[PDB]
Amino acid sequence: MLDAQTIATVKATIPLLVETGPKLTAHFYDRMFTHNPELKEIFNMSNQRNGDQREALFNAIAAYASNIENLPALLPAVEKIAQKHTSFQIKPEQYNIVGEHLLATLDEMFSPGQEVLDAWGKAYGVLANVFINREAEIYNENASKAGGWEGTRDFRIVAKTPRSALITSFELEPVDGGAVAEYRPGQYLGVWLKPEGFPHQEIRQYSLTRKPDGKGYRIAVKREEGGQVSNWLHNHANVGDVVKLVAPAGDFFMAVADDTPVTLISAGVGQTPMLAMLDTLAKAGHTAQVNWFHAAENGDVHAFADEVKELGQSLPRFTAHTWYRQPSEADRAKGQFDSEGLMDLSKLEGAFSDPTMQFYLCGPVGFMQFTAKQLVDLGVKQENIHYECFGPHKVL
Amino acid sequence: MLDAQTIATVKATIPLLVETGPKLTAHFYDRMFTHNPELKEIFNMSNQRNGDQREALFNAIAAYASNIENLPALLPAVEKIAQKHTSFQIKPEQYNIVGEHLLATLDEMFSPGQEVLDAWGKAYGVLANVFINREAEIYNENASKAGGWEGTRDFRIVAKTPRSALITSFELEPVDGGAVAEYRPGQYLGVWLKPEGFPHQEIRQYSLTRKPDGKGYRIAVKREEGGQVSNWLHNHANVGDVVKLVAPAGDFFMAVADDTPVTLISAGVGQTPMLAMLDTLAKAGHTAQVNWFHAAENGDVHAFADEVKELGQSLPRFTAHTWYRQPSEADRAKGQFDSEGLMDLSKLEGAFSDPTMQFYLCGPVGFMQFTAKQLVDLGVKQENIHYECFGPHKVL
Amino acid sequence: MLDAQTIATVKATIPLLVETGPKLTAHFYDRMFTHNPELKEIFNMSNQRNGDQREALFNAIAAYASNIENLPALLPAVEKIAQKHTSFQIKPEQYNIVGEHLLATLDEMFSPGQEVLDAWGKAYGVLANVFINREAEIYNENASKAGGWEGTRDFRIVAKTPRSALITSFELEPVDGGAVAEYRPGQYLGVWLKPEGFPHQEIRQYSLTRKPDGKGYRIAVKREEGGQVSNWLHNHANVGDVVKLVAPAGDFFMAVADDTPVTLISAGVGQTPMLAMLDTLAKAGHTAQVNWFHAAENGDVHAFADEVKELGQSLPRFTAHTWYRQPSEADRAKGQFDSEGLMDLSKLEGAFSDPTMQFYLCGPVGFMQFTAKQLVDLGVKQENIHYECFGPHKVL
Amino acid sequence: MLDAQTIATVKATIPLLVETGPKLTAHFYDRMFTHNPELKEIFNMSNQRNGDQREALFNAIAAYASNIENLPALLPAVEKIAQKHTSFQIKPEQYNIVGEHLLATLDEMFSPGQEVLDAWGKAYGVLANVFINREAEIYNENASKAGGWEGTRDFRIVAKTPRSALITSFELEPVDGGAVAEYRPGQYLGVWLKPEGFPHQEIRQYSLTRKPDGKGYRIAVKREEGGQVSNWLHNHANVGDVVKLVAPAGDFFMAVADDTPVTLISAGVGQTPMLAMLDTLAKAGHTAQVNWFHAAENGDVHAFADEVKELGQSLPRFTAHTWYRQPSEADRAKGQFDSEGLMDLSKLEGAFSDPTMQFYLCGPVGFMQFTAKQLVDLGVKQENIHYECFGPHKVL
Ligand SMILES: Cc1cc2nc3c(=O)[nH]c(=O)nc-3n(C[C@H](O)[C@H](O)[C@H](O)COP(=O)(O)OP(=O)(O)OC[C@H]3O[C@@H](n4cnc5c(N)ncnc54)[C@H](O)[C@@H]3O)c2cc1C
Ligand SMILES: Cc1cc2nc3c(=O)[nH]c(=O)nc-3n(C[C@H](O)[C@H](O)[C@H](O)COP(=O)(O)OP(=O)(O)OC[C@H]3O[C@@H](n4cnc5c(N)ncnc54)[C@H](O)[C@@H]3O)c2cc1C
Ligand SMILES: Cc1cc2nc3c(=O)[nH]c(=O)nc-3n(C[C@H](O)[C@H](O)[C@H](O)COP(=O)(O)OP(=O)(O)OC[C@H]3O[C@@H](n4cnc5c(N)ncnc54)[C@H](O)[C@@H]3O)c2cc1C
Ligand SMILES: Cc1cc2nc3c(=O)[nH]c(=O)nc-3n(C[C@H](O)[C@H](O)[C@H](O)COP(=O)(O)OP(=O)(O)OC[C@H]3O[C@@H](n4cnc5c(N)ncnc54)[C@H](O)[C@@H]3O)c2cc1C
Ligand code: HEM
Ligand code: HEM
Ligand code: HEM
Ligand code: HEM
Ligand SMILES: [Cl-]
Ligand SMILES: [Cl-]
Ligand SMILES: [Cl-]
Ligand SMILES: [Cl-]
Ligand code: NA
Ligand code: NA
Ligand code: NA
Ligand code: NA
Ligand code: NA
Ligand code: NA
Ligand code: NA
Ligand code: NA
Repeated sequence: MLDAQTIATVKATIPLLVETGPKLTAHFYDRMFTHNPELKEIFNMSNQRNGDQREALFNAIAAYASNIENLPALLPAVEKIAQKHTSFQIKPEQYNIVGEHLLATLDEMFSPGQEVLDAWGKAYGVLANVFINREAEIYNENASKAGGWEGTRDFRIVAKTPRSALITSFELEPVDGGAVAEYRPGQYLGVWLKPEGFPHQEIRQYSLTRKPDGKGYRIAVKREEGGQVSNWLHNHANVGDVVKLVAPAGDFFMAVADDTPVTLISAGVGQTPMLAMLDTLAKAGHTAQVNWFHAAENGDVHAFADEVKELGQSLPRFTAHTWYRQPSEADRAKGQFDSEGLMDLSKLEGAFSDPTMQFYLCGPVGFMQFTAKQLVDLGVKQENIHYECFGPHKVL
Repeated sequence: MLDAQTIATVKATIPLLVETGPKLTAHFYDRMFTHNPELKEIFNMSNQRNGDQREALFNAIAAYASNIENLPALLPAVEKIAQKHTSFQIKPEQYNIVGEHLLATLDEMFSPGQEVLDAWGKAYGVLANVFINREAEIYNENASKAGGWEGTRDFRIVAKTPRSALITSFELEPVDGGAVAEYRPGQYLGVWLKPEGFPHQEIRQYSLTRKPDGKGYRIAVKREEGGQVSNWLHNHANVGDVVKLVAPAGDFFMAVADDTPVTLISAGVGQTPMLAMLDTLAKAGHTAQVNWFHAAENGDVHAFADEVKELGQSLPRFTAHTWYRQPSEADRAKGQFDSEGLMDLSKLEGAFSDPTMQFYLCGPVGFMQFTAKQLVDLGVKQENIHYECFGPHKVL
Repeated sequence: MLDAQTIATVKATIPLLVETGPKLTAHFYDRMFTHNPELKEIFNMSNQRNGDQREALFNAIAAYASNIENLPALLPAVEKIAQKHTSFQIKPEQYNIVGEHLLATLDEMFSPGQEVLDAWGKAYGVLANVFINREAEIYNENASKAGGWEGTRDFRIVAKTPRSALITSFELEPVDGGAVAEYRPGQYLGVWLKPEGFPHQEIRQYSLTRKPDGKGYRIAVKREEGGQVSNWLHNHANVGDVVKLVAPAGDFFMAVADDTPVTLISAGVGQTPMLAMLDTLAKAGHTAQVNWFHAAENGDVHAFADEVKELGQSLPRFTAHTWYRQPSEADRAKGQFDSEGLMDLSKLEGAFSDPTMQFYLCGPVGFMQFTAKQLVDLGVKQENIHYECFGPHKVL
Repeated sequence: MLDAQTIATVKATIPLLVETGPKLTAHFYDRMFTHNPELKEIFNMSNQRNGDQREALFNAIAAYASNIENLPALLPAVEKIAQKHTSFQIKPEQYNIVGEHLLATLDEMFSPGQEVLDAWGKAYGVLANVFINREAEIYNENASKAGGWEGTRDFRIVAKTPRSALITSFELEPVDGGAVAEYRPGQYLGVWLKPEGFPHQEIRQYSLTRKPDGKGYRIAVKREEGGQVSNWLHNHANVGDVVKLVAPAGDFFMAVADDTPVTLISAGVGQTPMLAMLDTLAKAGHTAQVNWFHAAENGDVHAFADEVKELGQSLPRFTAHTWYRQPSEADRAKGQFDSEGLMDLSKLEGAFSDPTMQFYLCGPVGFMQFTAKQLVDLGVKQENIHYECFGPHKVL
């Protein structure tokens, strides 16, 4: 329960915080990992990372803690982060650790006196309690469902299938032979790994690709050049190996009625949540129009085109359109794509004059901003457009 | 995004608001129902009501709106109310209505000038947006699940079974013949009714009594003397009739692992969420100890004793104890109960020395406060005790 | 020439700016590209981008403009950005455009009144003049050198060589047959492209890979999956095609004497500036120790190993060590690498006990922070470590 | 990172500083040279000096340090001084020395109390860091270039040529037989000398007179009556002697395209940077008009007229005009000059109606202000006029 002065003391120190931007963050993470190295088992330590997740975390604490009074407007961003933390199994003790390093860094870098450090300790504390409370609800929801569980659960890789030159799907089934939790199409799983070559345990989020069946899950991974986890899954993981999973979480999912037209836009592996959504619509006999717009680099790298076809065939009103950005000669001779180049919806055969249509988007940031702006230029309201990033959360 | 002055203007008017307590509330509801009578189809209009739900709603708006800065601490209460609103299908337009009547009442009763009314309009608005945002997430979650739906759905009563002289269970199956949403044991359904004798549509919350099966639901209702909906369900509703349901919601549910000992305490019809919890544990082969402590007035009114027996028999470590507060002569000659009188856990054979045991409670307020205080007097931590009221939310 | 009040007016609006973080930025870029679409020919419009460059630009303007009094400490960051702008040919007119959109966005989003907007206009103006002045000096330096030029110059691709499965080098020679500017090993070129499939003109920075020779340049590009410019250069560009270049710029370069031991650390294509540095040392007969530590994923993707060998052979004191993170069976049978796994300098044969040794680093952010922290853990002072990012600038 | 009070404390002491003008400066230099005599090896100690360089240095520290907030506007003057310091090899330790003597003088002269001295120490420090940072970049740039070096390098005088009765050129080649750095026409060299008759080491700046060739440099010195270094170079220095040089620096240079008309104005030895510019244009085949306007006292003292002729002959559009201020009888009989008297451009045959023409000027201050004002009176914009002083920097 903060008061005006504490709140003004924190906001008064914000201008001092933004001009030290990167230095500050580095000092904070260098102090964290030195005294609390065990956190290296939760943060990404791959030499291939770019440092965005770290930067976003710290900036959010600074921006959220200083405007804790206006928390109301921050709740949608808090929900998105809380869902993600749940996959990384963030706990209340870790908030204490991050709090000690934040205040110690502020002191070490500025020596602001006790009043300032106390204020920041109170504002951070309130913010940390907001996340701890919501994350406790989600952990509880996940363990209460049928087939749900607390923490990490062991799952055997029961099938490894190459769906293209870059994507391979992995079927997973609990080692305990029991039921697995249900989820909302568009959500993801937390995959914890630490084969013997890993110097640290790595955790990655992979979307669920089909309708829930209470038996197992199916994820599809793209092999990223130099990527630690995707290359291990593609070159070393084998059917028979066991990995640990954290229940399904995520604030991006499809919620429509039977008469709600839906459009699923995606580029490359960003089609994984869309597959779960398409499978769900097909198995439900969705009666309204369903569109599947996808862009792949070429036919070599394009995955799941056969599954998408059989699923749309089962729907009453379904339309699919694929764009190959750089079709090979063989691709042109097979004609397995509709248009070449970027996804130009504006040139499709017929627009979506249905105000009730809902659009889901998932690809790289430039792709989603280019494709979401085409939609509003066509008249689509922003509240009907939904999207998800496979990296830190962005906005357009 | 409020500022210090607006916030101080609202808090400065709070002392003026608490001394007008009941008058104020009456003027607000009298103005609401006069200009917006359609809300009579959502609020309880039964002549048997006591007016607590109205009183709590208004007091919460006054207390929450004036301490909107400290919203963080209010989130657990906001979640409980948001889950309940979801059954009543509260919408954003209705928040506008409640806001117009709140400010109009303040003006009509005090003529505070525009500054005060503007402040209250801004604080209320922020509070209304918090509920609208969380309730929009829940509506989305409910429509995204398999078998889930938006709004109201028609369900046929496929079975009416008398389980005691006061309780009758009703099995319900979608009229559309499709799958129904899953839920977390301990949650409830929103039952919308308006047979031809009702002057208004009434909405009641009934707990789900068994493990989810994706096909239908089973609720158990106690006939309350003079109660509008329970007497219609007991004396007029018939197998074949159709009622409307709103997806399962609720913040009170069981979330345990397989090795988490659980204790289910209940009095009378308060055993309904416990049945869903016991059925869930039994079907999961729960290995840790499971206790079923129940209190009924007598054998005539005691329901589900046979089901509870067969379910516990299927568990490895199960212990049941029943207390009849006023056993009849016939009850004593049948010996279908363990102890007579109030639920005195302190005299049971063996306490719960397991610090990891979780306790769920559900009965009238006096029963739950008497039984929860026995547990902490025995050493049980408060965070291991969970409970739910079948009326406005209370605290002990 | 600002005064205390203007400066305090801008800093007082900073807390309002950080809590609108992403929204604000989006509104600013959406307004820019709508009214000044021609800027799409300068910013990256690839659908493969992640939006970091945009985010960093806007955040820097907010953080720099509000602490313009402390510009002194910002000059090293200003130099790094000014060098980069020079490749994109940023001009004073464009600063006017960015200024109009910044103030219009502030007004549109907050309606702060004229005083606030005037303050921000004055602080931004001072900041824009700092960049315009330094960038004018650099443009002048580039056009004054021998073989130097203003703007863009046409260069023919005279040689296309595949150096590995992912990297291909391109030799470039002026179409005018004249001399080309010299540069400082570690610097880069600005490559402007717009073949016929591009919807917009794209500009990318590629490091110079050899010692300057006043005749032409040689860049080495890694094919990024889905990357617009690298895939065009690898799959469509041909010897004979003409691209436009902007003189060499960059604040990251090697500056050592003949007796200064040097260590060149790099991962993958990050070895491009190191090649220019190694070629320079070899042609100068560097007498002090020169180390070449490189990490590649495997032998298929490892490029320039033969060139590095012949160059080190020409040096008196040279030591090379290569780490393959995921050696293939064929790689192990050829033995063309020293160690497998991550670059663990701590396990090399002998440390760098030379306090005068200078270290240059270039790879992904995680790689450079992991490798730079190993060096200071070994005792290397931070001022002896130098590095460069192929994406926005980071810090560890 | 200064604050309002420190900044106001320094500005409040400025009126006290300007009324002590010369006394103050003398006390500061007398205290410097007493405690830090080694600085006599860097400052000019010739008995022929007039004391302007000292006066300007001290006044700049007072004026810059007190308006450190408005540093932005001072950057062009900071660059000019930083380039010059680089020839004198100024270092960070020396800034500490100048700082100790500045504050000690303030105390000794006024006894202002600690608050004032602390403020001045903080403002000076910020200013000293600005110069140290830029000078570190320049030292790095100079050592990174090909043929570049750190510090001082030995160069043998390989040729001594008398070009007139007052000017003699000296060719210099590294004693190490290696390549020498390139430079921008108009820049200068730092020549360190201390033959055996010198009581102190003297450092002078001499412009480079030809296009860079990576082999050696050629400077042309005017014998100043009583001048220490110019008389040693003219009367005692011999081919074979070795002097020390500091890499080329300077902010005054020519930066034009091939179609940029250029005008080179100069009086006497001020033609040295112009020769480097003319040689550069001639070797590049400059296609636009090139003018060479020069004024010498007479034919005896006029140097390089033959070189300028052969160079202009090699250009397509070249026009030369020479003015002898006091032609001798022999000069008039030879007709080796165009007009007699001062350089009156206004009476030339045809003006420069080309708005894109760039003008470079170099002679004494009166000559440059007289000649630059003629140009703007003719319509030439000020930003197209460039000039350099062979003494402290002035302005007209
Ligand atoms: C909610 C969510 C859902 C996801 N669902 C899936 C899914 O269904 N399938 C799937 O394959 N992945 C999915 N991802 C992404 C995935 O979790 C990881 O990024 C991935 O597995 C990285 O693995 P790693 O082991 O290769 O590499 P790391 O070592 O972390 O490497 C990351 C790699 O990405 C590369 N990269 C390419 N473009 C970018 C870019 N724009 N920014 C940053 N790095 C870039 C790097 O070069 C590097 O190889 C999801 C991510 C999120 C946040
Ligand atoms: C989360 C939740 C879950 C519930 N689950 C169930 C369930 O599984 N089964 C079930 O039978 N009911 C359950 N209820 C209660 C139920 O929703 C209603 O109170 C009930 O159906 C009232 O119905 P009505 O039609 O009889 O009467 P109304 O006309 O609203 O009458 C309410 C009646 O309750 C009587 N009453 C008795 N004690 C009290 C008291 N202490 N305070 C107020 N009124 C009292 C009144 O005398 C009156 O007859 C739940 C309520 C909540 C909030
Ligand atoms: C100073 C400087 C010097 C450079 N020198 C070279 C050089 O010598 N050689 C060279 O090959 N490149 C160099 N680069 C990088 C290069 O300029 C570009 O990033 C590149 O050409 C991108 O080209 P594009 O056409 O493929 O793709 P865009 O469409 O812009 O695609 C960028 C791509 O990078 C991928 N990516 C992988 N990892 C990441 C990550 N961590 N963050 C963001 N995107 C990621 C994306 O998946 C995507 O394919 C340099 C960059 C800088 C700033
Ligand atoms: C950027 C720059 C570039 C230069 N390039 C050249 C060049 O290419 N060629 C060249 O010959 N010199 C050049 N000079 C000038 C030169 O560096 C020195 O002033 C010179 O060598 C002085 O040398 P010194 O040994 O004679 O005398 P000092 O003992 O320092 O004597 C200076 C002398 O100048 C005389 N003098 C004449 N007019 C003035 C005046 N108006 N103000 C002050 N003293 C005056 C004095 O009478 C005295 O003899 C340059 C100076 C600068 C700052
Ligand atoms: C109140 C404080 C916190 C806030 C405001 C916060 C905010 C964030 C944000 C903004 C992100 C990026 C979200 C995105 O991907 O969309 C993030 C990621 C993450 N957070 Fe939190 N966070 C906080 C506390 C914590 C704590 C205590 C830990 C525990 C050690 C933690 C660990 C993580 C991890 C591991 C990631 C993923 C980054 C990775 O992949 O390397 N966070 N957080
Ligand atoms: C921001 C404002 C609101 C707050 C703080 C609020 C608070 C509450 C509270 C405290 C309760 C009792 C919860 C309990 O049973 O545990 C409640 C019940 C209820 N609320 Fe809300 N409420 C708000 C707005 C609304 C709106 C706009 C409507 C729509 C007309 C509404 C309709 C109801 C109904 C119907 C009930 C059940 C009462 C009954 O059964 O008669 N509420 N609310
Ligand atoms: C005073 C204002 C400005 C500041 C503080 C600023 C700052 C920055 C920063 C921090 C970056 C990232 C640097 C990194 O890669 O290390 C950047 C990139 C860039 N800036 Fe500036 N900038 C400013 C004005 C401008 C203007 C007027 C334009 C012209 C339209 C511009 C165009 C760019 C471009 C094109 C990039 C590269 C991003 C890309 O690749 O898409 N900047 N700037
Ligand atoms: C932050 C402080 C400084 C400022 C503002 C400054 C300013 C100046 C100025 C205005 C000039 C004349 C430039 C002209 O010829 O156009 C100059 C010359 C010079 N400065 Fe600096 N200076 C500073 C610190 C230093 C230091 C620490 C030294 C080292 C002992 C130094 C040594 C010199 C020398 C040797 C000259 C040439 C004078 C001569 O030929 O005798 N300066 N400086
Ligand atoms: Cl990261
Ligand atoms: Cl009521
Ligand atoms: Cl970007
Ligand atoms: Cl002097
Ligand atoms: Na890790
Ligand atoms: Na694909
Ligand atoms: Na009603
Ligand atoms: Na009962
Ligand atoms: Na572009
Ligand atoms: Na490589
Ligand atoms: Na001297
Ligand atoms: Na002359």
